[PDB]
Amino acid sequence: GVDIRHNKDRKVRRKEPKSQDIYLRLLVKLYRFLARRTNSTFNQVVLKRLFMSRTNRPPLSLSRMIRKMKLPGRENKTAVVVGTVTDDVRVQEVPKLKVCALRVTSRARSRILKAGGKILTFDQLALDSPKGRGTVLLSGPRKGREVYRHFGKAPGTPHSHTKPYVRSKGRKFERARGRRASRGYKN
Amino acid sequence: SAHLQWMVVRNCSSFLIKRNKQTYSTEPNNLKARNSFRYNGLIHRKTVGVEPAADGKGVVVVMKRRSGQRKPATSYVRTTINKNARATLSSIRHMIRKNKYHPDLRMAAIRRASAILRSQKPVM
Amino acid sequence: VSPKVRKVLQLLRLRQIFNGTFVKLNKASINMLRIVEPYIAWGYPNLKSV
Amino acid sequence: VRYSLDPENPTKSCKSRGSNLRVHFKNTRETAQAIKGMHIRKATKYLKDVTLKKQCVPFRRYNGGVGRCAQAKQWGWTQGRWPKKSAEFLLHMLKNAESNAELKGLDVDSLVIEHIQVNKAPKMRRRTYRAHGRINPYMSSPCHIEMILTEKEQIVPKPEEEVAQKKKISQKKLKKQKLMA
Amino acid sequence: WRRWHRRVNTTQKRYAICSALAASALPALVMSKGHRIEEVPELPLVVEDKVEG
RNA sequence: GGCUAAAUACCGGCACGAGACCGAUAGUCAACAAGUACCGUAAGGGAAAGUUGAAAAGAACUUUGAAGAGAGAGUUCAAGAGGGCGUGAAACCGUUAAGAGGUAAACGGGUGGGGUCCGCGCAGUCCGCCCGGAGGAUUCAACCCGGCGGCGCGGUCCGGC
Ligand SMILES: [Mg+2]
Ligand SMILES: [Mg+2]
Ligand SMILES: [Mg+2]
Ligand SMILES: [Mg+2]
Ligand SMILES: [Mg+2]
Ligand SMILES: [Mg+2]
Ligand SMILES: [Mg+2]
Ligand SMILES: [Mg+2]
Ligand SMILES: [Mg+2]
Ligand SMILES: [Mg+2]
Ligand SMILES: [Mg+2]
Ligand SMILES: [Mg+2]
Ligand SMILES: [Mg+2]
Ligand SMILES: [Mg+2]
Ligand SMILES: [Mg+2]
Ligand SMILES: [Mg+2]
Ligand SMILES: [Mg+2]
Ligand SMILES: [Mg+2]
Ligand SMILES: [Mg+2]
Ligand SMILES: [Mg+2]
Repeated sequence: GVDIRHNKDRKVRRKEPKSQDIYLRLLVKLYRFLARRTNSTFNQVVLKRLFMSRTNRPPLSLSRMIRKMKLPGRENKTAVVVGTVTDDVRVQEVPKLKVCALRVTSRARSRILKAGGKILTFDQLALDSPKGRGTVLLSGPRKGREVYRHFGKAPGTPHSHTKPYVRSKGRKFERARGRRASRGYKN
Repeated sequence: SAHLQWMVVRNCSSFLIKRNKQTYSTEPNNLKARNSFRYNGLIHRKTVGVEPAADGKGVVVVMKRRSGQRKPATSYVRTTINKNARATLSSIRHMIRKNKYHPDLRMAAIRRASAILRSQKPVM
Repeated sequence: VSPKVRKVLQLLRLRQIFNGTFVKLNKASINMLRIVEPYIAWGYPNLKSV
Repeated sequence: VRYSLDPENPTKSCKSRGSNLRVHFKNTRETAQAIKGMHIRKATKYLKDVTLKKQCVPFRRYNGGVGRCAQAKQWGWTQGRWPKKSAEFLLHMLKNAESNAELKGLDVDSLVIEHIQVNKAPKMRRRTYRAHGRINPYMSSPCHIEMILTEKEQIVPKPEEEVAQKKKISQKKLKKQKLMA
Repeated sequence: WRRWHRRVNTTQKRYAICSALAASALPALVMSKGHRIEEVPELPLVVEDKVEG
């Protein structure tokens, strides 16, 4: 007998996409090869994000892509997101962008192209940037989901700003006892 | 494309047989009856098929032409070879190597031709 | 195996019976070997042993 | 009509059987085992003695509670009884088998009981009244019986005192025969 | 009152009609569906409008 | 004080259509002389129960028996389907055959002996090339005519979409 624990032997991590999409799996075949046969860590990161689930691939808005592609030294670099590029109506002017994405919404496509930009697919990124050179890999906000408002210390604990689960919002819905000192206590 | 068409049929095809822990493919121009991307006889632009002649004499070597990829009626060119055993294999070897028409199917085509000709000998 | 012996035997890498390792001796290590005294046979190997 | 066995030489055998016969299966199974292998004249004589309590049928398997008798020592056994209905029912079947041999032209004086088998038949439902307003089963246990007789090389004539007897006439048979005619 | 019926989004239903039509113009997929189209002159097969009458 | 169609409801009734339903211990209690038989003074309670065969051709006739039952014979593709008869399981029973038997039987592992059957075994594989002996030919290469196919950075040919 060997003195060892086995509860952590199996690592919980995706080796492939749960999706049965045949176009996504053709891109995984592509980047499985590039990640294996090139020393480029960029390929490994993209291969990993192709396995990732829907909530681990948040959409990247147009306004946020412009901000991150406007930092100094990022001129003529292709912005890359393994996800969806959504349009942002709060933007007034779109610059000339070169972007690679899994999906670009219909209105984001017109605005990027109308500014003189180029929209790639990941099979076109490989031919243009086999090792990922001259790229800017970008991610959407992962905690930008309604669930993360409900996580943390339970709402009924001191200095807990977690959001409760209420069927309705209003004066009659979880506001008397425990939420104001006038009714029992507050914390 | 071939790769896209293989994602549709790799596990869903009227030509797919799964049985006895084995998988085969019954479509024409598959040289090994194998459910495989290489040996599939429908999804590639260029394919090689070896079949016996209508009479039990000789083999028919089928080659897919380049042009009519969406025209099944004129897509395949058939050639009947009814020579001696060693001469038949040479023609198949030349039809593949010299044309560089799927050189990866050269020995599979040659092995299938030797199996058809052998089956056409008198049964002892 | 008691918790303190179990940790010290894991640091020596002796997780199995009749496993062996070299241990360079000094105050820190000699006192570890004293905790695991019932669970180990040790001593000084000669050149032939190495 | 299928018998559990097949005769070795069908041209030298005769058959008899009956179904749903209202004789006890247990008593009749023991009786049949007694005459198995016997010559017909020996078997016929033996069963008549059982009727007269001069020879016993040894009860070997279904012997729970059965009593002891001196005549059971002839069989290397202690328990024996004299089932009269089993003997009479089997005598009738032997008479039928003997007639079937005649109809086939066999030598009735050489026949041996080669195969005999008693099978339980479907049971018949009556009832008995018990204490405290309870009713319980009162079942008959009938049986199917089948025998095969075969010619062998031993010859035993029919007893003289048995062949000298009158051919009994039955009026009730005549009445029905005349009505049918 | 088992829920026998299912709602499918219109965009996805139209997506499904588009994939079916795209896959109907490829000989390999139509052959792999069991159809004997080894001698049909072309795919897609378009015939004159007389046939409507 | 008053009337008022329509759009709405409908496990009763008359008449219909359908089903990713059940398939005779299921599905209605009820596939059948079922709200029947049967129980209860009554209010009430309430079953079991489908299938020979293509066609009754449903076994004439002979013979033993008082008869039930049998033996022959015959019908049928089959009664190895015989009127509660399609198939015909298990438990349980009879008989036949084989083996065995004083620590209830049964059981795991390891062998050994004997059977039943299988190899549709019993002078022992098949294949490539090469050497040699005997033969025999819709006879090889090389050239000529024609057809088809592949490729061409035809270093930069013409015409097409
Ligand atoms: Mg272990
Ligand atoms: Mg464990
Ligand atoms: Mg675990
Ligand atoms: Mg007792
Ligand atoms: Mg008593
Ligand atoms: Mg009473
Ligand atoms: Mg009114
Ligand atoms: Mg029933
Ligand atoms: Mg019912
Ligand atoms: Mg039943
Ligand atoms: Mg059933
Ligand atoms: Mg019933
Ligand atoms: Mg039935
Ligand atoms: Mg039959
Ligand atoms: Mg039948
Ligand atoms: Mg029928
Ligand atoms: Mg039945
Ligand atoms: Mg039956
Ligand atoms: Mg038995
Ligand atoms: Mg025995």
